[PDB]
Amino acid sequence: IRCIGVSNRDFVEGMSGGTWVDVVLEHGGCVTVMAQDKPTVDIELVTTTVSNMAEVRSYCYEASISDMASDSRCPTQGEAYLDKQSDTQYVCKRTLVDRGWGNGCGLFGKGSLVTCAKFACSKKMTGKSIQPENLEYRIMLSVHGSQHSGMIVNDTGHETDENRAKVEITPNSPRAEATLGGFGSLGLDCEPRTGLDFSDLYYLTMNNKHWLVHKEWFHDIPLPWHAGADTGTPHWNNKEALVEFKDAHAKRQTVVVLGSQEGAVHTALAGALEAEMDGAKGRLSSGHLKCRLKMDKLRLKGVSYSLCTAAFTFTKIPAETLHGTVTVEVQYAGTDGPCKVPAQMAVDMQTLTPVGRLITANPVITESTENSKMMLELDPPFGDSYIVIGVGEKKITHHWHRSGSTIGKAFEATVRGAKRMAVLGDTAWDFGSVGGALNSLGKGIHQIFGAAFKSLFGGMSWFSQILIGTLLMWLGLNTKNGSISLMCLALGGVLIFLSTAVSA
Amino acid sequence: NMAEVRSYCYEASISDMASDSRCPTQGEAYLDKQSDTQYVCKRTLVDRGWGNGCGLFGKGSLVTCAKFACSKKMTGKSIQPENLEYRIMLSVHGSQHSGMI
Amino acid sequence: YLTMNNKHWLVHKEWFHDIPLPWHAGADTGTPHWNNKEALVEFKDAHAKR
Amino acid sequence: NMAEVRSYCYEASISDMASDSRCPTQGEAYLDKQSDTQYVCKRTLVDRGW
Amino acid sequence: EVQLVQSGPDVEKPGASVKVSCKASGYTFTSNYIHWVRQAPGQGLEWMGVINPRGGSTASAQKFQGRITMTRDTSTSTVYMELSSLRSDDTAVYYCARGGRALFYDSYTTPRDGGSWWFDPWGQGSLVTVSS
Amino acid sequence: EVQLVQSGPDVEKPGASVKVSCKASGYTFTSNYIHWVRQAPGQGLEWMGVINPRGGSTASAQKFQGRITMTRDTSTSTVYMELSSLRSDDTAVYYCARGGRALFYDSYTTPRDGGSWWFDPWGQGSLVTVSS
Amino acid sequence: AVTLPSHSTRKLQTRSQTWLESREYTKHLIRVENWIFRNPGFALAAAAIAWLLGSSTSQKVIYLVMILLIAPAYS
Amino acid sequence: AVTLPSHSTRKLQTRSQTWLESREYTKHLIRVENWIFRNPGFALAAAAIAWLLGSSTSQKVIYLVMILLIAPAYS
Amino acid sequence: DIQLTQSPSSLSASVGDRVTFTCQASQDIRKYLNWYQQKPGKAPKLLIYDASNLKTGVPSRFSGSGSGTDFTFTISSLQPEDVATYYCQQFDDLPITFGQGTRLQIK
Amino acid sequence: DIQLTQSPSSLSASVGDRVTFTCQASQDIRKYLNWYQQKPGKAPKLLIYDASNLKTGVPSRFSGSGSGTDFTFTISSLQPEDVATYYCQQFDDLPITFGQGTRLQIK
Ligand SMILES: *[C@@H]1O[C@H](CO)[C@@H](O)[C@H](O)[C@H]1NC(C)=O
Repeated sequence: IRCIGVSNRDFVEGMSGGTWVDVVLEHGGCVTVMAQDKPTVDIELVTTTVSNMAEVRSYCYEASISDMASDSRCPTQGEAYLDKQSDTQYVCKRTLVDRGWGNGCGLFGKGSLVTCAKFACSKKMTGKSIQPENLEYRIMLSVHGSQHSGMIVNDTGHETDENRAKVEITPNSPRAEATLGGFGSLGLDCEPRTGLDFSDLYYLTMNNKHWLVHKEWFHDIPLPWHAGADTGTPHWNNKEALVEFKDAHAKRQTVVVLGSQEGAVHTALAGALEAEMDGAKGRLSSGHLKCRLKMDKLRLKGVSYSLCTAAFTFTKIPAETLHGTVTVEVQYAGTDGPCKVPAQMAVDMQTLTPVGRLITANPVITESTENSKMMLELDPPFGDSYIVIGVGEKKITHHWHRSGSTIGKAFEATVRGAKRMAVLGDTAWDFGSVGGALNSLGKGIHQIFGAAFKSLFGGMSWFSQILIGTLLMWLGLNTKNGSISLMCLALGGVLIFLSTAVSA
Repeated sequence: NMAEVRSYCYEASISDMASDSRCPTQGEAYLDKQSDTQYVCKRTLVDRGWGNGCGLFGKGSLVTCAKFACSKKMTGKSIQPENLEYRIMLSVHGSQHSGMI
Repeated sequence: YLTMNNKHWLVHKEWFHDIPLPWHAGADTGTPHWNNKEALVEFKDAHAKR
Repeated sequence: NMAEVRSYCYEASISDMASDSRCPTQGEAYLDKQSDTQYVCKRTLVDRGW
Repeated sequence: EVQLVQSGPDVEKPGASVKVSCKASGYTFTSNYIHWVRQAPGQGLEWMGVINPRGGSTASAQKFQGRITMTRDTSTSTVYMELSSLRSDDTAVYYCARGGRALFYDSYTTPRDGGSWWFDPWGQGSLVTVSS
Repeated sequence: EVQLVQSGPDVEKPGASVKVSCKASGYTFTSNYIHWVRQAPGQGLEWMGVINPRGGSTASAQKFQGRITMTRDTSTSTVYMELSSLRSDDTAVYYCARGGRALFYDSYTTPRDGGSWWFDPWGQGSLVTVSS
Repeated sequence: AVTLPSHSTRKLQTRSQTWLESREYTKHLIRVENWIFRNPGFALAAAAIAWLLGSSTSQKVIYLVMILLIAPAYS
Repeated sequence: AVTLPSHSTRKLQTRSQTWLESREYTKHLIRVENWIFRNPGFALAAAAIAWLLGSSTSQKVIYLVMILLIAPAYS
Repeated sequence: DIQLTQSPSSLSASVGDRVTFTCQASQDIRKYLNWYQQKPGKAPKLLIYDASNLKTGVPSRFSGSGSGTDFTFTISSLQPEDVATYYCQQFDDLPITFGQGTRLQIK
Repeated sequence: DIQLTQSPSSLSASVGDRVTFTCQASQDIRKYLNWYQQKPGKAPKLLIYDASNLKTGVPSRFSGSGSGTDFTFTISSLQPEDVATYYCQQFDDLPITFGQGTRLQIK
């Protein structure tokens, strides 16, 4: 449920005894945890929301000029004053201009004048700030079993219902026991800080279009500043790059405005992530986090339930996911009550030889009603399959044949783990989460090493990191004393793998 | 005389967008919108899962696109070494106090 | 001779041929069938969708 | 049940042709005909003399 | 309350194009495939085509290939049908209807249907006559 | 004898499309640029556009960009003008005329002109009225 | 008004797709290729330059990359 | 929409002052200096790289220029 | 490909009678069949989805059945509001067709 | 784009008089100017191509002149068939415009 056909999902287990399943919660995929007990659970990060943003310096990219002024002065009488310049609403620059005979100025030679004009502007760039507090995570999770066609479509009553739940997380209130009447308590405690490395992030809204920007880049943009300001005529700062002054070969200086650079800041925005409904409530797309998840109290609701002997029937052609598993929605009337129902698979029967991954443990049916649809899934082994459902003779079976080899499973798992290794960096650790020694060792080694990788190779671009990896390779063959040339090979391969990022 | 060679648009506008989703296996998206060239379209493989229609699932495909209306054309005309024109002025010295264009 | 915002200048036609924006491409009246039509707009899906 | 994936045409017919000549230097041909996609068009540099 | 409404009856020229509107009420406009179905005065019903209010996806039958266009209008929650190159058979009444699990953009009939398959908001029927 | 002929006067709906024909006589149809020029009843003449009978080349003025289409018909030696999205100013009389050295496909006015620049076959004038 | 900072120099190596990567991870290639297609003889220019530095028959191509990769952008 | 062709690569060496030279004959310097001020450790990165090529103590600085001058723009 | 015959062409019966309509298609339409009744100048009447299912609000006076290719609708007891033209139509393969009709008349 | 004034607006004269019309444009139209006269409900009358050239069949009663930007048409002797609205129009740069008119009347 809720995590099928959402590829980039994962399945994580926990070696039973001391529920310690710290998942790397994803705002761009789902994660399903399983346990021999403790009905299998999913978690998917719906949205990310920020409550309060502060109004740091704004920017203007659309300006307008008027009431120009030159204020010529003789080659020797000082240089131009132009009382206009007195005001800051005007932008002015002072230029040495030629002044000859038949030009006034009984002398002649290089004189000077101060060309300038009013700086009126429009289309401000509200570059607000946000901080790791009064931001807000909002997730929804779903246990399997009941709830034919889970399917967020009618989520409204599903958080009121038992199979789905909606959770809000604050850096003030990190804990949340996702309580499911009859199912469990789903203990959760997360790190609402180290998700997106906030406090270096600004919420820019330009043309009612919002996004997040690494505040360093936002500080480095050379447009006019509102600079902190509030109401009152905006005294724009630096006021110069926008307008452009130009004299003739020697004389008569004028000014151009260079119009609006809206699309220019767009093409300069080539790394930000866009963001939506903003109100006093600013929502944004993906951003990960670390969530210690505990199976403290999850009762499976119907381990004693009987296996009512009605004949079961498929409805939809149980296609499989990229993760190899396969979901089926099986309907049946014929019996009543809160039923337990069998679901196994085999290679031969007259054995039924229950084999393979059972994901949707304790599949439960609610009521006496007609052919309830009983959505669930299982995962077959690498060969042909025989998924068996009903009970015995009036059961229903079906071929599968996963067609995914065991070494192939390791392939998909390791390339997935490697992509995690890349994008989550340190956080890719404790993903399969037991508090084991080598786990904290990996966390720490990546901590120091990748932090150095940041501070040294600061924000290496696509092309940059590409050629850096290439020349590191070329050098990894050249140098003697493999000890360091192997380190060249290592960093170069790290760089190239970083260039194998999601971009493909 | 300058001739009107290709112009450029740097200010565009988009509207009436279109996606046209298609199942993992039924071909790939058509989107009769794409039929016109006033619309710009690109075809992308998108995920299509269960509870998403499409009794199958896996990588499906859809063609996102929208109308390309634009403004602020760049008239990049051409000129040739003929029907260009030089214009000079010259002046002999002597008379004409304060010559001074 | 490029005139953009009633602002004119001269450009080495090689550079003018090499600019990757939509082309009117020679054209005259009639709805401008812009060429290459792609670098200007930018497409973006979600992690997998929409 | 079979699904109707892309079809192919191997028997075509042509009509109402169009050329739209243009001087050596006035851009290059527009041909509002090209506007439609029901027409197939290709653009060719041709000699133009006195 | 879930309910569809058509435009008034109309009369057009042979070879012209007629556009009938269909406005929805009582439901989220992006959750129901709009089916158009024709009915000549003495004839039965014959399904014309389908559009999805979301994304403007379209399909029809060969009896109208090249004349039928179907567009969305998400703002007022409406769908607009144009018949082009009108013909003497076009004098009929056309119906628009909401349909099933309109998840993305299609007909999508291998999965389930029914529960007013397309029959809750059959509206009022758009009478069109084609003559001079 | 070199001479042009238009279709009969016509009346259309506002927002419709009107097509006026212009048939030639007395000359090789592929040797004369067809110019279309409008004239409101009380107003003067304003050149609408030009088409070449050969190759169907076209051009017009911005006063009609997006509404005017001009096509050839080499068989009967005719040119067809469509005005789209008709508007209250369209009630006028339109004229078609043969013009100059129609060598390939254009207006081509930097070279010479005249000798009935476009004035031998001005035909009869196509009166069009746009109302209900 | 040089909008200097091409933000790709401050990439976010994060799972969701970034702003305009689609054309970005080809734009510099089309840059250099367009520039050299417009200024061809600069090829053998760079050749005579590099063939006079390094003196390795292996660093020679490296200085070829040097020259052909300063020419496009910083010009 | 990479407005690729920085026209300076097609300068007109003509007596009247060109479009925006005033900031242009400093813009690439401010480019490289800004970029390196933002990515400092890349300095010693380039150093260890170049010191391993050329092997001349004179081409070394040349490859230093190589690296520190591919990094800013094409990134 | 979607040819569906709907028999008979017409019928007329007294009040309180059972009536049955048949529709057989040339194709396999396992359960994707539906039934309406429409007056002249009316939106049709809620009868049947999936050829076996009564819709909410529909009187139990109506029933539908049939599995493979041919399907039977039945009015248990005729009533004055049953005058209409009845239609059966498939849902699959999407050249969606209907029946030409089954017309009623009270005696 | 090629504003062309055609003076006067109207005139009226007796038979056998010379009349002259002027048209000056805001642009340089070196020789690409032409002249017509049209009745209401008529195709116009062969007058002048190239602002200086009589067409075959045109009576020598008419003449046209002018070089740079302003151009003069002249009827040598007025006659009853000269009642019409006279038009001058340029040929260059192709937003082709005409004059609003010069109207005649016999006394
Ligand atoms: C639709 O909502 C109902 C409750 O009204 C719920 O039982 C059902 O599971 C929902 N279906 C989906 C697909 O969300």
